[PDB]
This record gives sequence, C-alpha cells and structure tokens, in this order.
Amino acid sequence: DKAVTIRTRKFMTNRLLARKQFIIDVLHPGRANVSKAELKEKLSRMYEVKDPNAIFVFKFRTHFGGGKSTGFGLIYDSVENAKKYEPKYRLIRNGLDTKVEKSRKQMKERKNRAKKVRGVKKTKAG
Amino acid sequence: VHVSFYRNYGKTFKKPRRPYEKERLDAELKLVGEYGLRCKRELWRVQYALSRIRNAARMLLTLDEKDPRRIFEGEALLRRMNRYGLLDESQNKLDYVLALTVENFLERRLQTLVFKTGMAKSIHHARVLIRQRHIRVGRQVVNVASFMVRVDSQKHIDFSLTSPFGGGRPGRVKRKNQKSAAKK
Amino acid sequence: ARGLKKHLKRLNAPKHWMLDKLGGAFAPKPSSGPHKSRECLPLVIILRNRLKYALTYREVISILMQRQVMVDGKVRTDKTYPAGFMDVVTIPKTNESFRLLYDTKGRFRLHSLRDEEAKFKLCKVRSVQFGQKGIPYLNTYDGRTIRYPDPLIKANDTIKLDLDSNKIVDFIKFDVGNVVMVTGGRNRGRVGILKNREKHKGSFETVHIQDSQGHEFATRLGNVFTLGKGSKPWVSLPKGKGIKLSIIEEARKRMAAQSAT
RNA sequence: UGAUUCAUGAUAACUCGACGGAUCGCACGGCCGCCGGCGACGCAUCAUUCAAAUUUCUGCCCUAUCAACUUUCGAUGGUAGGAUAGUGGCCUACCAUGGUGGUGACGGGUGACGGAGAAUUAGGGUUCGAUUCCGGAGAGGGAGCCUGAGAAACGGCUACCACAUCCAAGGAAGGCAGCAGGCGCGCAAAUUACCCAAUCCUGACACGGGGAGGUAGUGACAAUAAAUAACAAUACCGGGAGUCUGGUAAUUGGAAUGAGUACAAUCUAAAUCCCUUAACGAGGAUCCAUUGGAGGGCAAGUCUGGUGCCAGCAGC
RNA sequence: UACCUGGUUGAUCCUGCCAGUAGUCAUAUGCUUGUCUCAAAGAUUAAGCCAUGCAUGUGUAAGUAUGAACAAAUAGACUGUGAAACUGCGAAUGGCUCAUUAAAUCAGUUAUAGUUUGUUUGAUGGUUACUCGGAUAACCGUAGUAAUUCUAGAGCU
Ligand SMILES: [K+]
Ligand SMILES: [K+]
Ligand SMILES: [K+]
Ligand SMILES: [K+]
Ligand SMILES: [K+]
Ligand SMILES: [K+]
Ligand SMILES: [K+]
Ligand SMILES: [K+]
Ligand SMILES: [K+]
Ligand SMILES: [Mg+2]
Ligand SMILES: [Mg+2]
Ligand SMILES: [Mg+2]
Ligand SMILES: [Mg+2]
Ligand SMILES: [Mg+2]
Ligand SMILES: [Mg+2]
Ligand SMILES: [Mg+2]
Ligand SMILES: [Mg+2]
Ligand SMILES: [Mg+2]
Ligand SMILES: [Mg+2]
Ligand SMILES: [Mg+2]
Ligand SMILES: [Mg+2]
Ligand SMILES: [Mg+2]
Ligand SMILES: [Mg+2]
Ligand SMILES: [Mg+2]
Ligand SMILES: [Mg+2]
Ligand SMILES: [Mg+2]
Ligand SMILES: [Mg+2]
Ligand SMILES: [Mg+2]
Ligand SMILES: [Mg+2]
Ligand SMILES: [Mg+2]
Ligand SMILES: [Mg+2]
Ligand SMILES: [Mg+2]
Ligand SMILES: [Mg+2]
Ligand SMILES: [Mg+2]
Ligand SMILES: [Mg+2]
Ligand SMILES: [Mg+2]
Repeated sequence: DKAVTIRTRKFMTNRLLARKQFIIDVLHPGRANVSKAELKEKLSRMYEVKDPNAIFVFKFRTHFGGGKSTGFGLIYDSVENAKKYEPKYRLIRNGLDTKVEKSRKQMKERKNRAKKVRGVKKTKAG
Repeated sequence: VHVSFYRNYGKTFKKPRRPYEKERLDAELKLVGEYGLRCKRELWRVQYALSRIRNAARMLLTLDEKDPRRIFEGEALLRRMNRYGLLDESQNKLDYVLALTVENFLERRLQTLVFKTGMAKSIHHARVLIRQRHIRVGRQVVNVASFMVRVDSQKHIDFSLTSPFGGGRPGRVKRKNQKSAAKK
Repeated sequence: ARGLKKHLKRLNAPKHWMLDKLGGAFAPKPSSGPHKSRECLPLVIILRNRLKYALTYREVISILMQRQVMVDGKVRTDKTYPAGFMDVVTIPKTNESFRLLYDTKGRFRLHSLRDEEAKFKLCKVRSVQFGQKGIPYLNTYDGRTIRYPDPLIKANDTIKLDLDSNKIVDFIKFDVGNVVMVTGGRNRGRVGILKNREKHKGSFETVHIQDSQGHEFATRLGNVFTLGKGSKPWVSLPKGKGIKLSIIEEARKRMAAQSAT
C-alpha cells in the first residue's frame, strides 16, 4: 500500500461533444494496477464531477517493469450527453446500458430465408 | 489486403564467408568470453551495425566537404556517435568514425557497464542480473543485456526499486528460508 | 473498371495528409466538390487528425450532423467534403475560424483567423467568357461561377470574395511584382515576389519567383496564386511566411531550442 | 486562344420535344380574405468536381534451322456517306497502288499479365517480379444483350458447347479465379470461428448493411529480442619456499530468477495473448539442446571394439 | 571484406573445367523446439471440379399506411410508433485470379480545338388551377403444380 498519484496531460475541453478528454498517467508504486472503478472515483474528485457515470476511462497499458500505467479519459457534462455521443460498448462497461445477445450468423440466415416469401408472411417464416 | 503486410522487418547480422578460419575462430571466441556473449550471433550483429556506420561515413567522405549533404548528414552521424560514448568531442571528424572497432560498441552495452561500474562481480554476473530484472536505466527497468547506454544515461544505472538489491523485499528463496526458520 | 471507384487505399492517399500506413487499409475518399481530390483536406481529416475534436470516424459524423461546422460560410454535413486552399472553416460553438493555407513544407495548415478576417476569401480566376444570352461570367479554381464580373478581370487574376454578400469586392491583376504563393509541386507553400514570366507558345508558362531572402525558384503558371498587390498579401500568413529553410538551417534552430527549452 | 468561320449575338424556318414543380416537413407571423419564413425532394442549361474513352513520343525477353509480309473478303491512302458519346477503313460505295522490312518486318517460342519493385551487388552487372500499391484482363468456353449516368455485368439475362443438380419423368434449377470448407492434382499451402469496436464504403440513411476489413484459431515461410544458471567457501590444478590472482568437481553452502501455475486487475466489440501483480514455482537446478561433423579441402582423434574391396562411406 | 581452396604430373609452370565456400521477402523436406515481438500462407501442377452456409442491401421531421398492427387517448380527413408493399437509390465499388496478351498490356510524357460523364459544388431558368385522370401492390380470397422470391383469375385502395 502506497500513494496513487493521477496526472493528466494533453487536456482539452470539447464543446462539440460536450466533454473533457485527456490522457491519464497513473503512478501506482507497489500495486499491480489501478482498477478503472477506482480511477473514476478519483477523477470525479480532481475535476468535481457530480455524477461519476459521466466518466469513461479506457485503453490502459501498464508500462514494462511496473509502477506506472497510461490510459485515456473522457468526462461528459452530464450522463444524458454521454448516452448521445458515447459508443454502446463503453456504456455497457459503466452500467448505463444492457447487452442484447445476438448471433450475427443466425441473423444472416434469417435474412436469406425471409426474402423467399412475400408479404406479411415474411416474419412468420420460421 | 492485410494491413499487417506493410509492417517492415529486416536482418541484423550476416554469417562469415569462411566458416572454419582458425584465426577468426580464435579472435571471436576471445571477444565472446571477454564480454560474456551468448553466441557468435551477438558478435556478428555488432559487426553488422559497425559496418553500416562505417559505410555511411565512407560515402560522405567521398563527397566534397562543401557538399550540403556531406555537412548535414556528417554532423548527424557525429552527433549520434557522441551521444552513445563512441567518439569524443575532440574527434569531430568523419575520419575518426572510420577508426571505430567492435570493442567500442561492446563497451557501451548495458552488460559491460553494469560490470565496469562495480555493480557486478563478473561480466557473466552482470548478464544474469540484467535478465533477472535487477537493473534500471533511470526510471525504467531494462532486462536486455544488449541495451546500448547513452552518455547522458550512464550515470543513472542503478538497481531497480522492486529488486532485493534496490530496496525491494527479499526474493522467494530468502522468504521461504525465513518462513522455514520461523516454523522451527 | 466498369465505372467509378468509390474507395481510396490508404497508401494511395495524398502524402500531405500524413496518414499512418498501419492505421488501416483505407483512407477517406474525397467527395466531389470545389477542389480536386489530390489538392484538398476532407473534413474528417480536419476534425479528427488535425484538431482532435473527434477520436473516430463515427464521432466526425456526429459533429457534422449537428450542423456545427461551416465551410465558406455554409454548413457542411459531408464527412469527405473537399475543403481546400483559402477555404474558411468556422466552428461557432468553439468560436474558432481557420483558413486552409500551406505551410512551407507543402502541407495544409489550419491558420487561426480573427472574426473580422473570416468574412472573405481569395479565389483564382480560371477563365472569363460569354454565357447564354451573351452575359459574361468568370469561373474560379474553387468551382465558383460569378456573372457580370468587372471587365478588367482576366484569367489567372485573383479576386477577393465576400462570404456574406457573395460578390467580388476587389481583384488583383496577375503581373510581375506581386506577392504570390505556390500551390502545387516541389515549391508548394513558398511565398515570394513574381519576378518574371516566360511564355512558350503551345507549352506551359514558367514563372520565376524570388523569396524575400533572395532565393529564386521557378514553377508553372498553374501552381501560382497571387496573394496581394505589390509586396503585402491580402491574407494573414502562418509563422514561416512562406520562407523555406534549408535542412541545415532547420537543424540549427532545433539544436538551439533544446539549449533554451 | 500559340492557333478555330471559336465563345456568344441577330435572322428565316423546323421538331409531332419524357423540358419549363398538379410534390413533402416544420414554424407560425404580418396586413385587412390578402401576404409571408426556414427547409426537403425533383426538372433543365453552363461551369466545376469525380472519371472514362480514344490518343502523341520513346522504351520489352529468346529465335533467321522464320526473309519477305500485307492487299479479291480493308491491306495503305483519297472523296462522299453510314454508324458512334465522339476521331478514325470503324463500316459502305467509288477511286488510287500503296503500307512494313538485316535499324530484323512477318512468323515462331515463353513453365510471358505490365509497372512500382525483389535478391545479390567495390564498380559495372546477373537473376527475379503469380501475390496486398497502380494499370490491364477474366469470371467453365464462346457469342449476344437488357437495365442504367456508368456493364458487352456474370453472387444480371438469352443461346450454343462442355460439365452437372433435382424430378412424382410432364419439367425445373445451375456457375466458389468472394470467405470458410471438400474432392482432385501434386514436392508444395490454415478455421465450414467471432465482430462491425477500428479503417473506410454504401443506402431514403447520425441509426441499417459490409466473409471489404478487423479479431482470434492453425502457423519453425520469413524477421526481432532473449533462458537453459550466478556467486562464495572447501578439495584439486596453475601462473605472477612464499603468498596474491586465475581454472576445475553429480563436493558443501546460502542468494537470484522466469518457464510454469494462478487471486486479481488490465487488455478486448466480447473473449484471448501480452504488460502488471498476491500466493505457489530449481540442485544431478531429470525445469536433462539440438543438428551436422572429426583424412584433405575445412574447425575437430594417427583413441577403443566390430567388419575385412563385404557392408557401407564419399558433393570433389 | 574489391578474398579464394581441393582435384590432371614422378615433380614443375599453365590452360581449363569439376568440386568446395556464402546468400536468397526461396520453395520443399528431414530431425529438433522453452519465452517475447512481428508475420507469409492452394500462385507454381488443374483459369480443374465443387456439397453446405455466408459474402448487398437500403427509412429521414421531410414520396405513398385504414395491417381487420401496437401504444396512449377520446366526433374526428390524416398528423404516437410502424410491419408489409409501391416508389427511389445502390448492387458497374470492393474482393478474387493471372488464362489469353510481345509496341499489345504497361511506364514516363502528351493531346481532346475529337467526346460522354448519375453525383458534389457554383451559377442560371420568359411578359379544374382553391389542384386533372385511369390503374396497381400490400391487403382480401378462389386457385393450379412433384416443384422454385414457379404461376393464373376475382374484389379493394
Ligand atoms: K474501363
Ligand atoms: K513495356
Ligand atoms: K467516329
Ligand atoms: K476515308
Ligand atoms: K442509375
Ligand atoms: K465498422
Ligand atoms: K452509415
Ligand atoms: K444502379
Ligand atoms: K503512358
Ligand atoms: Mg474491381
Ligand atoms: Mg494547350
Ligand atoms: Mg459559332
Ligand atoms: Mg468520314
Ligand atoms: Mg469498299
Ligand atoms: Mg515477367
Ligand atoms: Mg500465362
Ligand atoms: Mg506482378
Ligand atoms: Mg502462371
Ligand atoms: Mg492468393
Ligand atoms: Mg490489382
Ligand atoms: Mg468484366
Ligand atoms: Mg473453375
Ligand atoms: Mg459475361
Ligand atoms: Mg461466385
Ligand atoms: Mg462481380
Ligand atoms: Mg509450406
Ligand atoms: Mg531444456
Ligand atoms: Mg567415428
Ligand atoms: Mg584441421
Ligand atoms: Mg566480382
Ligand atoms: Mg598423382
Ligand atoms: Mg558450382
Ligand atoms: Mg513471461
Ligand atoms: Mg423496391
Ligand atoms: Mg510472339
Ligand atoms: Mg507505341
């Protein structure tokens, strides 16, 4: 157990997407990594975020030898703006959306079966 | 098309033309054992790298000394040799690049400097320390014995903070022996 | 092929875009528009690769589909819209406004503008001829057509175009002694004074340009773009001001920067 | 304009002219029924852009045991037409007798797509270039064609020929040189996987789709870094009586550590690997390095047993 | 690295080749194989033949809803969402392969005053009408055929 200092660089406020974007530098001596959950709890305090769900951290790479990691962070003005501009998979990670389980190959075979029938029977084609 | 097909790669050594020349076999084994190299391949790539540097210098020296390309790339080559400790500020001429030898490059290896700075007992002890994550060049741990140290980095060679030799906790051999002693 | 190609392989894209070769198999295929595909900068490159506002191809679409980007005063929603030389890009939300100008190394630079200077642009006249009903008109190299032009305007002249009134405010005749910029070839992005015009009947016309430091270079008439009358350009230039430094001189500056910085 | 009876104007007529909006969203206002905003889609013309078609000059391997070739039925050129998006023997009529050739025509060969390039290279050079970029060409072999801005299209149609599927035998449906997979051929080449998250493309479309493309699996084609031990004390053996230094041992000691294994986190579209890391993980550290050699060329034995011009070795 | 060595004679100096030496983003094969990064891969012979699955579809506030569709409401043409279907566009790109092809393709360099070009972008289109007509899909219901996005007739809009 040691200190965990978080440093940000290449910072810029993005009005077009209503967010703050930056690179995250995490110094974590004596620790394997820092979980994305804990980094959100710490970025919400360093930038005074009312709702941490507007925080997205991804693409973390621990440097060779340990003791330091680098990632990318996004702070959205609100969770509503996040759900508009954020990709679906990054919303599922933060719990802001669910995952619809589907098979792409099954969808293709249904498409090819459904175009041999005309009218309202297209859907009922098993 | 695959994008990975555009990734470049190249060769880092050539084998000798005469495989069983007794004189060469004698000289190469002396450098291999002096610097604790793994095999003749490690010595052959240093010779390959040296040949590239000398070839560049010869082309520049064949041009007029007022040729802009001679001036620009000549300064860059000299600056590169100085930054690794191969040449000296008093040897700022392309003719001194042609006088470099394999020993000059083998002396800038991390393995050689770990031994000649007192951190290791033998050139072979330094090899094991480097590969066992006990050395660091500045803040970064280096486990490659062929790492070519720069003059600006030679004074920052030290034991890693995670090593038992650099403030870290003792390895798993001492810890188990301590555990066994405690059980008694 | 049996028709039109819709894809641009990444290695076949123009080099001045500075796209990484391992970034993917494809590059943005420039849409048809005022500028040629080899002499333009698609909005996707500008928003994602130059300004970093977008991180992905998808995010550029979101920005443009909100109607937040304008080119030459008009909103553009096409991701591969071919923005080119002298075009004015405006982003009201960020209060930013840029002019696409070449740096001295031949690459497009987003030159930040003041709100006052972002109300016009320069265009090079391609030709002047009579249209239907004998009405004269001129067309430019940015695809614009202007009817009832000043009778003094001729081919290769430069016109100052107001993006609000959409009218010719002033023009510069193409003549020796004016300050010009090179818009194509080896000397792209270099600024100098037009010193001479060598005409060759049936062939291309060569123009000899002299830099402010005495360096003289030649090029074809088609690669010249007059920037002002006399020696002062009518538009703001980037820091280099079209002065091309030797590699030795550039290395000298870099060495000094490390000593100070 | 280098250069056009060119751009463009006027006039006389002509055509049985898919032209000149019977379309849609939002917002409501201003005048006393009238007037009016911002958009969408569509028609026509010119310019522009995206392109094509045709086209100028120069440049290609071997072969003369290929020296003449072309021209009735177009060969070369001329005139007038036809056709074409348009130039042109592109085609027709008529006329002329030309066109190419040891500076290699014509013909033949290629296990010949061309180029960017690749290998090796003191220099010059030799060889290669099916394959991810560019250009061309093809979709079992030919031919023909519709739709369309664009195709002589083949994951479009029509016919013939060659193969071949289903059939209740009356018919019907066929094109993997797309991805994967199978057979065959061979010295010779991987999964009938996941995904549109990246790159970009496309549609009415911010949203759908994409075997393009990416991800993982197989993968000693090729390339990079880099373990299989380090140190000390004894015994033994050297070098600079003596004592400092160096070398050996399945001796004796404590130290080091990743291969592996695994909480975890991270990685990812989701997984997986890597990187990071708790615990665990080395003594004959069996956590056992191999492939070729030891007369010469050519680094290394005139060792021991067997065989006896046999068996075999041996590029020479 | 601008390099050579063995072999013709009793011996010598040559010519001269054979053999050796090194590489190949060069293929195959043999034996061997712990770790990291990177990465080609049914081209060569058969452009030989192919079972099965998939590789091209497409919806905006803004062309056409009366699903006998869903949801939420409660004398109105419609005006929440919307399957299906008509209409529009795309499927001429991409991917694959190298069979034919030797001034041909192709390369650099030209020309179009010798043409076409959906789209983009810019400009430009004169001094019953308070809005016409007849059809058809989906739907509906009589079907045929061993059979196919094989097909006929009827009623609507
Ligand atoms: K074509
Ligand atoms: K050629
Ligand atoms: K013609
Ligand atoms: K003729
Ligand atoms: K069409
Ligand atoms: K995608
Ligand atoms: K899309
Ligand atoms: K089409
Ligand atoms: K050419
Ligand atoms: Mg194609
Ligand atoms: Mg011309
Ligand atoms: Mg005329
Ligand atoms: Mg004619
Ligand atoms: Mg005739
Ligand atoms: Mg060839
Ligand atoms: Mg062939
Ligand atoms: Mg090729
Ligand atoms: Mg072939
Ligand atoms: Mg292939
Ligand atoms: Mg190709
Ligand atoms: Mg074809
Ligand atoms: Mg076939
Ligand atoms: Mg065909
Ligand atoms: Mg097919
Ligand atoms: Mg096709
Ligand atoms: Mg193989
Ligand atoms: Mg082993
Ligand atoms: Mg033996
Ligand atoms: Mg020997
Ligand atoms: Mg030689
Ligand atoms: Mg003899
Ligand atoms: Mg030989
Ligand atoms: Mg490891
Ligand atoms: Mg339809
Ligand atoms: Mg031939
Ligand atoms: Mg020719």
